[PDB]
Amino acid sequence: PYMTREQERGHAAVRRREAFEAIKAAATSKFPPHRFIADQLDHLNVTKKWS
Amino acid sequence: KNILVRMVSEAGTGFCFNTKRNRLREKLTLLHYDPVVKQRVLFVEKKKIRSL
Amino acid sequence: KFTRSRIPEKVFQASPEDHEKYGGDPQNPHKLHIVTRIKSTRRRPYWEKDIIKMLGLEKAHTPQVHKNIPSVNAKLKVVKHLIRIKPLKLPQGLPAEENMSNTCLKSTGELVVQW
Amino acid sequence: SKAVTRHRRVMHFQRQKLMAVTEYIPPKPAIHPSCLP
Amino acid sequence: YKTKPTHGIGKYKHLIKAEDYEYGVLNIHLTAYDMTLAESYAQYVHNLCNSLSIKVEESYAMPTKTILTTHERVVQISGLSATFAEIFLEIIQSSLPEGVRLSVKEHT
Amino acid sequence: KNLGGKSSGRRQGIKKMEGHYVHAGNIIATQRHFRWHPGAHVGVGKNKCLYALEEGIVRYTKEVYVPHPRNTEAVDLITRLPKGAVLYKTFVHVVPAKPEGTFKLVAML
Amino acid sequence: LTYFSARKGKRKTVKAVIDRFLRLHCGLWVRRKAGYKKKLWKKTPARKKRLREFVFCNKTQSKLLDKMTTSFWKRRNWYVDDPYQKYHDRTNLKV
Amino acid sequence: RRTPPLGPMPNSDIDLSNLERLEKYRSFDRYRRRAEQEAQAPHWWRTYREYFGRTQQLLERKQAIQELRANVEEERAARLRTASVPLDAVRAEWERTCGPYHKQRLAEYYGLYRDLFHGATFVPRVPLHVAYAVGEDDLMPVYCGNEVTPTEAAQAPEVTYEAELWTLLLTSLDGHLLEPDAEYLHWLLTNIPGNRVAEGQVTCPYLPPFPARGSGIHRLAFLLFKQDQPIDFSYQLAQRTFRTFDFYKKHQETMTPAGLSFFQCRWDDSVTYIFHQLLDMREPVFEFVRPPPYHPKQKRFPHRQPLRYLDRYRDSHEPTYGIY
RNA sequence: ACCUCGGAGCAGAACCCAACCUCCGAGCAGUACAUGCUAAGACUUCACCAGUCAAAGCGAACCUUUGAUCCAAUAACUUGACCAACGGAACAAGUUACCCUAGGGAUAACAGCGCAAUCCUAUUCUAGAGUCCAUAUCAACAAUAGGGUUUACG
RNA sequence: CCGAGCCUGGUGAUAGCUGGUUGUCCAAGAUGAAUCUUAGUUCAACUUUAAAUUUGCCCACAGAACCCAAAUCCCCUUGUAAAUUUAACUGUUAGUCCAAAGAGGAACAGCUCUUUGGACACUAGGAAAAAACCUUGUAGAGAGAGUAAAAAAUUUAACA
RNA sequence: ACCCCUAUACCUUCUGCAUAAUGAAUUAACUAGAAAUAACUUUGCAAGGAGAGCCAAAGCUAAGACCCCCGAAACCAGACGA
Ligand SMILES: [Mg+2]
Ligand SMILES: [Mg+2]
Ligand SMILES: [Mg+2]
Ligand SMILES: [Mg+2]
Ligand SMILES: [Mg+2]
Ligand SMILES: [Mg+2]
Ligand SMILES: [Mg+2]
Ligand SMILES: [Mg+2]
Ligand SMILES: [Mg+2]
Ligand SMILES: [Mg+2]
Ligand SMILES: [Mg+2]
Ligand SMILES: [Mg+2]
Ligand SMILES: [Mg+2]
Ligand SMILES: [Zn+2]
Repeated sequence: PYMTREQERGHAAVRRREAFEAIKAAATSKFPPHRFIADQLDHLNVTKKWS
Repeated sequence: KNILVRMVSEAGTGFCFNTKRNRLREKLTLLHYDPVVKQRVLFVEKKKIRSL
Repeated sequence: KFTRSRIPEKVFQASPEDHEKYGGDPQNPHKLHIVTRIKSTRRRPYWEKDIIKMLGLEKAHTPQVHKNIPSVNAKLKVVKHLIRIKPLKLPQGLPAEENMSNTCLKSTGELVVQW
Repeated sequence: SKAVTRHRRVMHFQRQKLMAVTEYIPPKPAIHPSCLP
Repeated sequence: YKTKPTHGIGKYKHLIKAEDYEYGVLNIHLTAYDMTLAESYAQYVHNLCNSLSIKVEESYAMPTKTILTTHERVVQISGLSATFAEIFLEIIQSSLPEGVRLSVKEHT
Repeated sequence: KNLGGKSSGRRQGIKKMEGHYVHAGNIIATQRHFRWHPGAHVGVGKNKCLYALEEGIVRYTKEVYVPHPRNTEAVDLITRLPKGAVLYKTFVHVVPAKPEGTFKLVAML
Repeated sequence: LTYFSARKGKRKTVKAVIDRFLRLHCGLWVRRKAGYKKKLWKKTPARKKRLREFVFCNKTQSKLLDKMTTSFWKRRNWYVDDPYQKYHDRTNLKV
Repeated sequence: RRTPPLGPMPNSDIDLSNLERLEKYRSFDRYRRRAEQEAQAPHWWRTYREYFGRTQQLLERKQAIQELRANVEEERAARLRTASVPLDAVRAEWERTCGPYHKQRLAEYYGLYRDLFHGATFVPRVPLHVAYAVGEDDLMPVYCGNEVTPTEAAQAPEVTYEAELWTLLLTSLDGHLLEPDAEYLHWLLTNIPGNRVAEGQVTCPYLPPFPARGSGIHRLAFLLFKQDQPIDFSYQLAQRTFRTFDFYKKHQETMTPAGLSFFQCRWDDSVTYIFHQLLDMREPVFEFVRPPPYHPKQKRFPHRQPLRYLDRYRDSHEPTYGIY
């Protein structure tokens, strides 16, 4: 082994904590997507023709 | 065997509690705490509730 | 019953003959393992399956770099019969930001910064 | 079948391979001593 | 716990025993006209035994027999050395107060 | 001819291993007979279950066992030991965590 | 139970539930412990105290009772001196 | 598997097959003594402590013992269990002989050394005496760990000690109101000529004890230092605050502690008088506040819990009506 | 014969673990009559029901197993009957080859298939018989193989 | 077509029993308690979806009993990204063989039970054919390449 | 085209079926998932909602999504039959 158990204790704590912060952020950012008037109105184009 | 009996307060209160005494034993008179009076009082056996 | 196996510590105490055979110096030991999965986790206990998933060795014959530290070594000891471990050798040191995109892991276990 | 049987129980093929691989290998005492002086 | 170095730190039954020429079981019979003298000599001999580290099992008495009465006492002894037995019985011989009957009879 | 014996297990044993944080009143271990003895800030119920009397960390130790003198059988057992022998037992302690209160400024009279 | 009554076409209430359980508006069901009036002479004081208590129901038990009662029993009741008025609502409940 | 013991297992030395020939604990008290001895002894396993931790004079003494033995009246009194002892004489003799050691024990127990000198200890060689004159007829003494009210400590005390200069200091180890570690001095006499104290240099004038109300019990220390040669030194809390540690660091070369005497002071109306009249500030009142009771995280369905479960988590006891 | 509960082993060391499995025990008594009331926090027989432990506080003083609901009785407090098929139909047995229906190879008999206890065969050993004589012949206690012809078992 | 006729009606009787249950495509998805109950059901466990926020698994040291083994439990780190909770909910839930520790049987059974683990009820390669042994998995096209498991071995009696 | 190589029909019921278990000659046509409680999603309005009643401590109103077919031996009523 390169490090002893006591030397390795805590050497990755910061990175592990940031990774779990990212996981928590992704988990808690779940929320319905936006709705746009453009999407609703674009459906009128189904009857677009040539005059 | 033993019988369940109703010890009734001799303090005049309607308070009664059930004890167990041998059938062959004499009728029971026992000091017991009366909540209404808030004091230890005599209770006398009135009637046999059941046989257990 | 079948259970987890406790490997006696004497198994992981290299001898001078092993040092000569494999070419590793106990002083200044290598920093990083290259671990490849060369054996299926099927027909192996769920705990070995879980260890493999933790180490990220789901794909066989795909080298993965790990720290040569006691905890990683404990997991590797659990699943040592499914993996090939070789030290990661750095003839030119670890890659610099300039040549981070020009590295290649040679089959000998050397990460060369030229490719 | 029980672990102990009156007959020799059939080994798992893996155990059989293990036994074959770990069979005893005698040393070769150099050139055949009888043929040697 | 079994796998810990402190396994069995609390065991005691091995420390409790519940159950070179040397004598057998020795019975000292003391028949005496005096309850007081018999009891005093029994105490003295028991004290000598437990001071000299002699395994004493029982100090009972036989029932009284009338034909006046003579009170009887028993002392049980086990474990003597060569010179130790000599000193033990010579001390008993020399320390007999007045008109008492000793014995070195055996069991049964 | 063999009847009975269908009783289920009592699910006894340690409920809080060493180092576990324990609030007051938590049961630490349930035992049929005294496998573990109550240590500091650990009480005993009617049925010889160990519960935490304070909020803290559970520790297991080995300590010399001196029974209550009124425990006649234990006293006799001790009476039969040799001079050097000392009985030992496993004890469970709760190392209290918080202080039992602090003085606060309430009014600046 | 009856999902569609033969006279109204409505869902019916299992009155055995109404005779036994109290519903707190928030969704909790309260009940008495079984045997709380039986052979008290042979029960220890602690057991009697446990039996004399009003007790909440499981999530699945509550769901069953909700199914077995109709929406009338699940309304706000503003009784004069209801002993359970304070218990009808939950406070400081995180998830 | 079995890990071997990390040291001598108990009851191993005497483990012999000659149990019958081994002497046993005939008594409970001897076993208790042995058990206490083993408990005190260090061990390699986890233990409760880990977590919860001249010749002419002798000849004179022998002769005095023989004389007391010779006195037959003494034997009669002893065997009639009527004899007694002179308490004052015993107190004086103990003070002279080994009182300093006991006073050092008391100081260590009370934590003066760890809080005044950061663990550096000493011995109160000089049998110091302090007493606060109560009224005119009497004066309440200040032993090592006494209990004296601030009313009785209102005025400066009379100090007596058989010795020959001296610097006397009074500190309140725990009366500080802002910084936990600092402490307030009440009076400091310096360059005391021999025994007389009225001739001491009064560097900081006298203050009475002022332990805030409901702030517990404060320990007040009288320190007395032997002084080789005088040194010039240097109603406001900011200037009464300091640390005896660095103070005595600044003077340890020519000063050495030789006497101690401390006492416990509670609240008293004289404390109100002190806080208002001369300290000229509002008196602080402290209350011992325990932490709020622990309750497990509230569940949506408190299965099998009594009706009181909801009360455990409600904060206002008065009925609420929401939107209505 | 059993049906509920409990103790020990199987199940050695947290918990948990069956059986027509190997053994044992219980349907309460003795005690007192705070053996009261309340209440943090916990355990839990793998659900629920039920069952446990318990600080603090108040009040006297200075304890060690069996069963629900409804229903009844009592002014009430409380109490009862069985529910031992012991999670308990409030109250119901024999019989059917005269039988019927729905199914089941998840379940019997013949048969097939496993197995070889039993059975049969062959060797090894000589105890031994064979007038003596082991082995011309036969054969005990056993051992080792083989067969799948019986009786069984699945 | 009589151990109780036939027809109509109640009647679409009832059936925990058998059979059947019709477009395409993708994804997640597998072995206790009570019960007139073991051909069923309810609860649990598992499973699916959606939601909340925050630790979850692995895990060394320390720790877990006297009486009279393999391992397990517990968790700092670390490898990791999952766990818990909330809402809603069906269906599976009295399995098979293999290795191992046992029990019963006969140290029989492709035998019957409990436990740990694996595989099968899912792809492919191999062991002759082949649910359960070994290799191996995450999906398509290729007239490229390196591999995995993977083939039985044995011939033997003179005598001074 | 065959010859070569690979390849043990389908459904259902089962731990497991090429199975020498069930069903099916074949074509055409017909022949089997009906709904609440509570949720969730999307609107409306919002301490109020709803076109009386009802609900409401962000609720209420509306909509959307979700619960099969065939088969006994029987029982009874009333007729019809020597
Ligand atoms: Mg058992
Ligand atoms: Mg439970
Ligand atoms: Mg029954
Ligand atoms: Mg039953
Ligand atoms: Mg006819
Ligand atoms: Mg039908
Ligand atoms: Mg899939
Ligand atoms: Mg029943
Ligand atoms: Mg059924
Ligand atoms: Mg077919
Ligand atoms: Mg069929
Ligand atoms: Mg057909
Ligand atoms: Mg006619
Ligand atoms: Zn040669």
